[PDB]
Amino acid sequence: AGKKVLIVYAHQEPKSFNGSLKNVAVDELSRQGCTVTVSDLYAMNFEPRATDKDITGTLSNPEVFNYGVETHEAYKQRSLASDITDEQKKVREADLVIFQFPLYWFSVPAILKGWMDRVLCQGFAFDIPGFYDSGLLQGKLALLSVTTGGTAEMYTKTGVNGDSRYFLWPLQHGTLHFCGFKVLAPQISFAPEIASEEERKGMVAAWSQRLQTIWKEEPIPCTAHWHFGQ
Amino acid sequence: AGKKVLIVYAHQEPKSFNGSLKNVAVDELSRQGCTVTVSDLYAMNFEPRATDKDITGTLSNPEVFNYGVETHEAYKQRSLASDITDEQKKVREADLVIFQFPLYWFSVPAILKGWMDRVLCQGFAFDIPGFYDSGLLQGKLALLSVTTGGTAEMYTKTGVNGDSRYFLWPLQHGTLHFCGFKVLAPQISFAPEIASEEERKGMVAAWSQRLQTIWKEEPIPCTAHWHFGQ
Ligand SMILES: Cc1cc2nc3c(=O)[nH]c(=O)nc-3n(C[C@H](O)[C@H](O)[C@H](O)COP(=O)(O)OP(=O)(O)OC[C@H]3O[C@@H](n4cnc5c(N)ncnc54)[C@H](O)[C@@H]3O)c2cc1C
Ligand SMILES: Cc1cc2nc3c(=O)[nH]c(=O)nc-3n(C[C@H](O)[C@H](O)[C@H](O)COP(=O)(O)OP(=O)(O)OC[C@H]3O[C@@H](n4cnc5c(N)ncnc54)[C@H](O)[C@@H]3O)c2cc1C
Ligand SMILES: CN(C)c1ccc2cc3ccc(N(C)C)cc3[nH+]c2c1
Ligand SMILES: CN(C)c1ccc2cc3ccc(N(C)C)cc3[nH+]c2c1
Ligand SMILES: [Zn+2]
Ligand SMILES: [Zn+2]
Ligand SMILES: [Zn+2]
Repeated sequence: AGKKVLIVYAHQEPKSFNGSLKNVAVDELSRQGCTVTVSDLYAMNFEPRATDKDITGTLSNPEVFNYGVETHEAYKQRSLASDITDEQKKVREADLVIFQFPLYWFSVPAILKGWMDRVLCQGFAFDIPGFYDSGLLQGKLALLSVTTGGTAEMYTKTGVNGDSRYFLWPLQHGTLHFCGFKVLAPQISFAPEIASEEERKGMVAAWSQRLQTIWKEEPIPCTAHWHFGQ
Repeated sequence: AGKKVLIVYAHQEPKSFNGSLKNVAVDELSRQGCTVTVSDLYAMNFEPRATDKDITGTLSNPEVFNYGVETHEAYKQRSLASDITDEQKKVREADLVIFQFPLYWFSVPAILKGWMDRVLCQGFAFDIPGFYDSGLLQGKLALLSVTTGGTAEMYTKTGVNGDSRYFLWPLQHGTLHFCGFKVLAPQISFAPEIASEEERKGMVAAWSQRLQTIWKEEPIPCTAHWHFGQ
């Protein structure tokens, strides 16, 4: 029961609520004896754009650039940019990948979207065929730890934003499940800006507490029914 | 007449199918006498990361960086970076905003997500609170023109990918509707890489043909029911 964790962290400010959730994750998983690695995207100035700079080798078709085709071939040839293969090594070795981020437009901040776009390339994360339950990262776990501006009540079916699970679909299903991850239940820390100091400390403590038993959890059924109901 | 269009375009390759869709849109809207502007994000090397470089001069709190607050104040104090305010001017002047992009992980490519994150800032596109039917860009139209790897069949409710409408929710509702756009029906060009020339030119012509009467269209009811309901 020796475990490796990658935290992909997307916040600009170390003193932020996200930074605290990231740090208690590092603290608690470290205390357990886990191997822990953090990719601090903003601190890394992580490149989010999918461009032809991501391939350094002879292009398969230099007249008409197809990012998917060229990165697939570059992965197989090992001519991807090294910032991509650095992240792939971290994912390959991880048993659990935690994404820590504030919700930006019902999704991840663009710098984290770029990580998904560039790191989870064909050949590495998935193949055609070889996706969803046949994805190449099968046997791994993923978990979204998300913070919001909106309260829990705003993110219910009858709330203004609709149920929180609705916006998880592209991330949990379209991305992580597609690559073969099993998905642990999301951690959603609602509206820390609006919360009291007590409620904030409580949300941080609840995450730390959950982490104590994270390795005993079962994943969600990452299906349309789970996300949207009947 | 007298209508103004902004096309926010996110593809690396001018010869691409996305490129062709953008070009027929320019051609047809120009033919109609519309005012047309294109933001070619990759050609612009558009910055996707939400950072403290987005505010010029002195920060509202140089000790603890809060992107939302700093950009809200910067917008009010006319102290945003020029790449952002250049885009805001285009959006302000536009009656219709078309987004042309390939589907990346059930969402927009990160460079376009960064446009959404950085351009549609608090004070300009929405305020806390000032939003959904009351967002700050009310009166404007928006339209997603999306290309996919997956075939139309794969994007059915019981299909592996689920209904294409499921992944539109964060884009049409959580972003565009929230900023006050009325949302025209999406243009989805399914699986051009797999399609024949016949089908590919048909899809380009469907788009060109649709643009002929775009100004007559009713917007969708951008509701949970439209996206998820039967
Ligand atoms: C472009 C953009 C798009 C957005 N889109 C959405 C959206 O679609 N939906 C939505 O709901 N929201 C949205 N938001 C709002 C955003 O999700 C929230 O502002 C964000 O989740 C807040 O998290 P944070 O870490 O930045 O909070 P912070 O501002 O850092 O934290 C709140 C307070 O917690 C304090 N704190 C930090 N650590 C601790 C600790 N250990 N104990 C106690 N207090 C602590 C901090 O000092 C701070 O005062 C958007 C914001 C932006 C900029
Ligand atoms: C990181 C990443 C994530 C992705 N995630 C998803 C996902 O979640 N879901 C999904 O379904 N797909 C996904 N895809 C696949 C992606 O959406 C498709 O590859 C893309 O939409 C194809 O569009 P294109 O413009 O790039 O096609 P192209 O390869 O440029 O075009 C297809 C063909 O059309 C030809 N063509 C160009 N102009 C014309 C014209 N005028 N008439 C006729 N033919 C023409 C081109 O020469 C080309 O041969 C992903 C891809 C990547 C790289
Ligand atoms: C300080 N607080 C409470 C904030 C600050 C910024 C915010 C930005 C948002 C952007 C989109 C959105 N939706 C699409 C729901 C909700 C947002 N809520 C916010 C709440
Ligand atoms: C999340 N989902 C459904 C995805 C994710 C990535 C994808 C990448 C692709 C690359 C080429 C291709 N073709 C050439 C057909 C089809 C692809 N379909 C994808 C579907
Ligand atoms: Zn799933
Ligand atoms: Zn304001
Ligand atoms: Zn809506």
